[PDB]
Formats: sequence, structure tokens, C-alpha cells
Amino acid sequence: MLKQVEIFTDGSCLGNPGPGGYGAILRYRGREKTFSAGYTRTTNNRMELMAAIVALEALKEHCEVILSTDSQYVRQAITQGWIHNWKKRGWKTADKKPVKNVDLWQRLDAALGQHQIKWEWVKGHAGHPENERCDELARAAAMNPTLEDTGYQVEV
Repeated sequence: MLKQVEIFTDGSCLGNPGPGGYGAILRYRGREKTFSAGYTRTTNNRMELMAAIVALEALKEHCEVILSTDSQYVRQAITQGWIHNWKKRGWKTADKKPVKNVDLWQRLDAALGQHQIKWEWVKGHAGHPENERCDELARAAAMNPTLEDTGYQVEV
């Protein structure tokens, strides 16, 4: 009832780097909206991040969110406060080089600022139906890609 919009996300690739896809589920006022897209060439990390972003950027109202994901990459960054680090030094590293996937981190941070979120880190699909499903969606879009991941940069 007095319920938080619920978001579940998953992203992956067939070969890293290679065609990749995402799957996200948004669950609010009795309704549930899924999203999924395939990318001709990207990385796992990128897809993991992109599912969270697309999901959140879809909320048109200040929500209270519970975001469940098995992503090691987002867990790493959140739990370790990397976004707060980066932000303070203008999104650059030691090197004075732009942070990796800065395009996506900016996007996420921008979404973090509007909502109240609670991260739920999941391990394995057992007892986690919606994550399993996001997985299927992701692997499915990854096969019939239709988008370019413009932010995807060879170099490193």
C-alpha cells in the first residue's frame, strides 16, 4: 500500500565486450512496466548500470524506491561511496582522466538526487523471480540488438 515503487534490474552481454541487453521491471500502483533494449556492442558493466538508469529515469514523480539488483558493479560503487568521491573531484581520477563510464554515472547520480532509494543486493535468482525475469529479458534483447551504445569506448 504505503508502498515504495519496486524496481528490479539486470544487464549482460554475449561476450564481453559484445552485443548486450538490459531488462528492468518497475512496479507501482498495481501496474508493472518492463523495459528492455539490445545494444550492438557494449560491456556487462555498462548494461548493469543502464538498466538502473532507464528504470529510474522513467519515474515522473518523486518516489520512494526499493531497487533490487545482483550487480557487483553498482554494489561496489554505492557501498564504497565512489560516486561521492568522483563528484567532489569533478568526475576525474588521480590521473586527471575522466572516470570510466562517466556518462552513465552522471545519469544515475542525477536520478539519485530526486528519489529516496533503498538498494537490495541480491545473490542468485533462487527466491528472486523478478531478477530471474530481468535476466531473460536482457539475454533476449542481446540477440536482436537495435541500439548503439555511443558511450561505449574501445581504448580501455
